[PDB]
Amino acid sequence: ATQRFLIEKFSQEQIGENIVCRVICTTGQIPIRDLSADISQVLKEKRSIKKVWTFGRNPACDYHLGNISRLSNKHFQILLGEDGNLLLNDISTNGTWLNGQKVEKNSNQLLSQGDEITVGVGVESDILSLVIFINDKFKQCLEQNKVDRIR
Repeated sequence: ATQRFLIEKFSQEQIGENIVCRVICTTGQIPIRDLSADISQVLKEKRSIKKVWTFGRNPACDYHLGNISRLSNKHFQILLGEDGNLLLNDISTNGTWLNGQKVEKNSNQLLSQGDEITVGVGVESDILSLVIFINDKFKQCLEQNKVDRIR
């Protein structure tokens, strides 16, 4: 098996190519997505932030939620730039929640392992939650920060 085997890998894509963080909806509303950033860009970018994701009801947003009034076009945004760490920025009209605790809007917070962000607060049954999964593999590359394209 040569050609057929190649097809098998087609469906099963190895995750962890350049993934920064992963977003998983535990409330069962939005499909799981994976946030990623290129190493070269991270090493080259000597600024505070490098790549940031925007989440919300906006089809432009790096993350497409769905159709919840409690959520804004761009409910929340995630930025990556720290020394291997990640930053979560809330950008909702009503606010972004962390494990039941509401954080300061447009504020940067240190990412957490398997953390979770709650949004659409106002109604007990109208709140949506999201889980953040950090890629340990990515941290390894950033922690070492080695170059292999210098000439």
